[PDB]
Amino acid sequence: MSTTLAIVRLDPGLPLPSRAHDGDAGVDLYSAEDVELAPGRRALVRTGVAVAVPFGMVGLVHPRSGLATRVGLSIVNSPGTIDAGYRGEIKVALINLDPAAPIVVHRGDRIAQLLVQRVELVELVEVSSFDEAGLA
Amino acid sequence: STTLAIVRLDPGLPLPSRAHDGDAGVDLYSAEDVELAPGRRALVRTGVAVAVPFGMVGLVHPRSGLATRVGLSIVNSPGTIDAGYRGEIKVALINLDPAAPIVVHRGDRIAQLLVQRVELVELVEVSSF
Amino acid sequence: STTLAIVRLDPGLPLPSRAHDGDAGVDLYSAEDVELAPGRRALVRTGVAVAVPFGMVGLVHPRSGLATRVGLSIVNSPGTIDAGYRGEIKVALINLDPAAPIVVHRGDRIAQLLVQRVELVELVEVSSFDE
Ligand SMILES: O=c1ccn([C@H]2C[C@H](O)[C@@H](COP(=O)(O)O)O2)c(=O)[nH]1
Ligand SMILES: O=c1ccn([C@H]2C[C@H](O)[C@@H](COP(=O)(O)O)O2)c(=O)[nH]1
Ligand SMILES: O=c1ccn([C@H]2C[C@H](O)[C@@H](COP(=O)(O)O)O2)c(=O)[nH]1
Ligand SMILES: [Mg+2]
Ligand SMILES: [Mg+2]
Ligand SMILES: [Mg+2]
Repeated sequence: MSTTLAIVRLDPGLPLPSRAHDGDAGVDLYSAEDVELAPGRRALVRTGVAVAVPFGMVGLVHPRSGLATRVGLSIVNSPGTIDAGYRGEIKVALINLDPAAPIVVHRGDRIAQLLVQRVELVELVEVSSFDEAGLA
Repeated sequence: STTLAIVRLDPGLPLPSRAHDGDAGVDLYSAEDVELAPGRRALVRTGVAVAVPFGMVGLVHPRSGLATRVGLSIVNSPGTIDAGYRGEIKVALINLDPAAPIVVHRGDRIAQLLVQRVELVELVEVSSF
Repeated sequence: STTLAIVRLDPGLPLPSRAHDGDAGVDLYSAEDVELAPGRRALVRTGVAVAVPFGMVGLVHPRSGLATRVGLSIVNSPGTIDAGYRGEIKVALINLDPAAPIVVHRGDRIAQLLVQRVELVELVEVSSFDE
């Protein structure tokens, strides 16, 4: 039993991200733009949404496993980390890892998936050494 | 104390195991021999299928030794295994080295599998932040 | 509300810190000056070691700004830091740009460290799944 995730469609022309099956970890995010990535090239692509990740959680942006195999699409900073206080637009750093074939992304194509998990907001405690702290 | 049910689709590989008690992952083996030229990728079978419980997610992470040593990565890292998936775990291996091919043989440890809780949030559209 | 024991192996770097209260990671610093030629990688010392609690995992993620602006990535992203690991955290940086080098300085923020719970699942072999 979870909470909600407040989401804004900055681009009202794209579908609302949704969970394709009940247990699926992620919701698909769409591209708000048309872009062509030549081999080895990247772009920062707008998804047309902003979210409010709850305090104590994190949003995580993962690549889609299909396009990964089929054409080599990946995310430079995978997993992209969406902090709880971030209210800006989610943008995805796509990259074409194929050596030869460009990748054409159309507005409205699914380009990544977004997960939400709890994160432990640890307090760091400096210790002189693991030995002196009893942590061998 | 959670159990992960697992099928050895390939009975000739060892069962994945957790090498030390608190290690986050269990290592997955390759069921095949593959050779990756610089910059090339392959979808490699592990020989196993799993049953990620509802409320959880399976995560396929690259191994650090091979990453540094030969440039071995995973295109879709972290590879996401949904609770509903009962097919074979396949690893989208890639050679990020510019010049040296990567050899993988059957039986090699090619990735690690983590299981975590996931928050199955209900998206609610709102006007603005 | 967890704590994380950390050692500064390199005493001349700032202790990692959490920039804003709910931010998922603490940024890790390079202990070294390296130039990464296009497509090339390097194992970069961060100057710290940690004791990830039992039942948890430390995760090393790339920084998003550097990822776009220059193509800096991490080959084993997300880097997996096991609870029993007491060595130095090292980051496997890789310049995924086709043409421009990346200069990394000592003191630059080069990755972030998240700590999450992990399910230390007991693998149990079955003949088949229930259909
Ligand atoms: O490293 C991986 C990642 C995913 N999958 C399988 C399991 C997922 O539930 C399904 C994902 O398909 P997508 O909807 O992301 O394309 O594929 C794998 O075998 N290995
Ligand atoms: O895939 C990503 C990753 C991050 N960010 C946004 C949200 C983060 O909370 C913020 C700052 O990123 P960093 O400087 O921490 O890496 O950028 C994205 O839009 N997409
Ligand atoms: O980014 C990383 C990833 C791993 N390690 C260390 C810690 C791990 O516990 C150990 C084992 O590596 P793996 O094969 O589990 O990834 O290497 C690092 O210093 N940095
Ligand atoms: Mg999916
Ligand atoms: Mg290990
Ligand atoms: Mg940050």
